[PDB]
Amino acid sequence: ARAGLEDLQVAFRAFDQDGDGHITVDELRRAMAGLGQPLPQEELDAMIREADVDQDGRVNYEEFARMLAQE
Repeated sequence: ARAGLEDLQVAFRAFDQDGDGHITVDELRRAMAGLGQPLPQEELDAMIREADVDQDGRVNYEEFARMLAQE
């Protein structure tokens, strides 16, 4: 389909809980090494701000994708 979305769900699958579970934002940064841009500090940082579901760096694993594609 597309990066951003498919890429990011495939990213998630490194450190996913189980679907509408939680990610570890840092693990997320690690996961991106599987994609192409390992330690994409900016691309992650950009998403880090969106990854604020709690008030820290917890994101609903699925809901994340919805924020990735902030359109």
